[PDB]
Amino acid sequence: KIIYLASPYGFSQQQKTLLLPPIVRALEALGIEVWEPFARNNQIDFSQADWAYRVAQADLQDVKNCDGIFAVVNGTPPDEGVMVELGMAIALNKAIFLFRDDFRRCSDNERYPLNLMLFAGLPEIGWENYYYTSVDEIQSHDKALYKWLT
Amino acid sequence: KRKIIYLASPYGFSQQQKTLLLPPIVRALEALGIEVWEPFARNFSQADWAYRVAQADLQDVKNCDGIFAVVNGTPPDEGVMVELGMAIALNKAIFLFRDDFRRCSDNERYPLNLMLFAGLPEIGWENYYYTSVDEIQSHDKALYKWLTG
Amino acid sequence: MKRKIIYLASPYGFSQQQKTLLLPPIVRALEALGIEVWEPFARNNQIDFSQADWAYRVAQADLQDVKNCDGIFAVVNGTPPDEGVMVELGMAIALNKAIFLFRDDFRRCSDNERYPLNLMLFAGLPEIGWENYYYTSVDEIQSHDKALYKWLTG
Amino acid sequence: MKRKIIYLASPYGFSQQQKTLLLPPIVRALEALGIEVWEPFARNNQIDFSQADWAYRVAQADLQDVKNCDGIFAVVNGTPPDEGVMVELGMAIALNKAIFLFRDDFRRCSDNERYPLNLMLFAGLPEIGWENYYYTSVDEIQSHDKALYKWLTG
Ligand SMILES: *[C@H]1O[C@H](CO)[C@@H](O)[C@H]1O
Ligand SMILES: *[C@H]1O[C@H](CO)[C@@H](O)[C@H]1O
Ligand SMILES: *[C@H]1O[C@H](CO)[C@@H](O)[C@H]1O
Ligand SMILES: *[C@H]1O[C@H](CO)[C@@H](O)[C@H]1O
Ligand SMILES: [Zn+2]
Ligand SMILES: [Zn+2]
Ligand SMILES: [Zn+2]
Ligand SMILES: [Zn+2]
Repeated sequence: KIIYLASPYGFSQQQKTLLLPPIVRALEALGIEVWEPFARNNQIDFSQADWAYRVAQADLQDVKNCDGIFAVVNGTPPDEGVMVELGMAIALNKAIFLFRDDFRRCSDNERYPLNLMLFAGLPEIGWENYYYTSVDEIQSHDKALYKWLT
Repeated sequence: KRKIIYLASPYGFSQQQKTLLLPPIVRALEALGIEVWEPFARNFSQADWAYRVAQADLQDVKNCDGIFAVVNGTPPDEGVMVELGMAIALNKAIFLFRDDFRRCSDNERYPLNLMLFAGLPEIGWENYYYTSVDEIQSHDKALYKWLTG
Repeated sequence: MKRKIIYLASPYGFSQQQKTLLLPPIVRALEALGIEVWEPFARNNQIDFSQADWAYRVAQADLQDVKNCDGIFAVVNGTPPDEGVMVELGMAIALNKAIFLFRDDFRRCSDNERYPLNLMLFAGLPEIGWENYYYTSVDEIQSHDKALYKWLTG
Repeated sequence: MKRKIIYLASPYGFSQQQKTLLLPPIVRALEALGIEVWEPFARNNQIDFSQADWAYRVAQADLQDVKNCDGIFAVVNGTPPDEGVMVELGMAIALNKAIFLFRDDFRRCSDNERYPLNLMLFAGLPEIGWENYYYTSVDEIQSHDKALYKWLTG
C-alpha cells in the first residue's frame, strides 16, 4: 500500500531534517510504502527554472499512482501545493488522510477545523477518524489508516 | 451551448470584495459568451450545511468545462487550490488569474508554487495566466482561443 | 486647525483591482469623519514589484508615516493578516498611536477563543471593550458609537 | 561578550511536533552564545487554543517581554511570516531594539527584488549589510562575523 506524503516540510532545512523522518517512520511502521516527494523527486532548493516543470509532473504522477494521500495540513493557511495535491487525490478517488497538529484554526465554517473543501473526499459522519492531530496518533488501531490496511 | 467556467476565488469571504471585485470578473467572462458558475453566488442553520456545500461545489467542478482560478494572495487560497487540483486531475481546462504583484514561489520559472501550473503546458503557460481584468478579453490569450479554436 | 491623521495600512495596493476598487471607498468613509488619510501605496508610490534600488526608500517612507500619524486604521483581512500591515501595526502599538482594526472577512485565523485573530493584534487595545475598535464593515466606520468617532470627537 | 536578552519570536509553539523538535535547537544555539533566551510559548505558557480569560494576559506578557528585551530573534519562516511575530517585530523596530531575522525556508514571499520577504521586515535594518542580521540556517547562528555575535560585544 502506497501513501503519498504531501507536506510543506521540505521547504525549511530544519523541518526537512527533523519533522519528516518521524512521520515517514510512523507510516512505514504500519506497513505502508511511503512516497515523500521532496526526497523522491529531489526538490532540495529554490528550483531552477529548467527543472521546475519536471518536478511538477513527477509529483503529479506520484499522486496519480499512489493509493492514498497523507496530507500535512499545518499552517495558516495549509500549503497551496499540498492543497493542489489534495484536490487531485480527491478527484481521483484516492484514500484521504489529513494531519494537523497546529492548534490554530483557519476555517470558513464552524463544523470543520479547516476550509470545508479539504474534507470533500471524507465521509459526512466519521471524518474525524481520518484526521490525525499528533505524530503518535498515526499508530492508533482505532484510526482510519490502520483499518484501511486491515 | 455556452462553455461553463467555474470561477474559484476567495473574494466571497470579504463583504466588500464579494460586492465589488467579483461582478467585474463575471462580466468580463460573460462578455466572452461563457456560462459562469460562481460558487458564492450559487451558495444554512443545519448541522450538515458545510458538508452539503463541499459536495455541491465538488459537483460543480466535476461538471464545469474549465476553471478560472483567482490565485491572488500570499499564499493562494486553500479552497481554490483544492478546486484547482480537482480540475487538473479531471482534465478540465485551466486558467489562472493573478493581479497581485507579490511573488509567493518555490522556484524561478513560475511566480507561484510550481504545482499550480502542473495542468498547463511546459511552454506557453503564460498564455493561460491573466494578470488583469482588462486582459480577460484578449483574443491572444488561451481563454478566447479555447472558446473558439 | 490641523486634521487628525490616519495611516491606512492594507494589502489592497498589491492587487490592481483591489487597489482601484476597495481602497477609495474606505478612504472616503474615513475622510467623511474629517480625517486626513495617509494611504501608503499612493503616498510613497509602491505601484509594482519594487526595484531593488527603491525598496529601502519605500520602507523608510512607510515607517516615517507610521511615526508621524495620529492613528493607524489597519486592514487585517486575509488568512493570515498581511505581514507588512502587522509590522506597521506593531510599530503603532509601541509608539502609542491610536489603534483601529478593520476585518470584513468572516473566516477565522486565530490562536485563541477570546479574539477572532492572533492575540497580539489586540495587545494595544483595552481588555474590555476592544470590540469598539474592531470594525467589520465599511458601513460601520461611520458609527457615532464606535471608537474611531469617539476618538475624533473626544 | 555580554549576556543580552533575546526575545525569540516564532510560530513554532503552535505545532506539537515543532514546539518539541524545532524550538529547542534554536534556543540551544542562542544559549551557546551566552544569550538569555526569552521564549514566549514556554515562558508565558501558551500551550493550546488559549482560554478566553487568559488570552489578554498572554498578549500583555509577550508585549512586556518585547518591551524589556535587548533584541528580537524573529523566526520568519512561512508564506507569509507569522502575523504575531510580525506584530512583535514591529514593536521591536519602534522600541529601538536590536533586530535579527532568520529563515531557513527557501521559498520567496516578497513584494520587491531586493529582499526575500516583504520589505517592511527589513526596515529596522541598515540599507547596506542587512544580510548580516539574516540567518538562513542554524549552523549560522554560531558565526562570529554575523550580527548577533558582533552585537554581543559591541
Ligand atoms: C508536491 O509538490 C510540491 C512541490 O514538490 C511539494 O510540496 C509536494 O507536496
Ligand atoms: C471552493 O473554494 C471556495 C472558496 O475557497 C469554497 O467554497 C470551496 O468550496
Ligand atoms: C506597509 O503597508 C503595506 C502593507 O503590506 C506595505 O506596502 C507597506 O508599504
Ligand atoms: C507573540 O508570538 C506568537 C507568535 O504568533 C504570538 O502568539 C504571540 O505569543
Ligand atoms: Zn483558511
Ligand atoms: Zn507560496
Ligand atoms: Zn493566524
Ligand atoms: Zn508576503
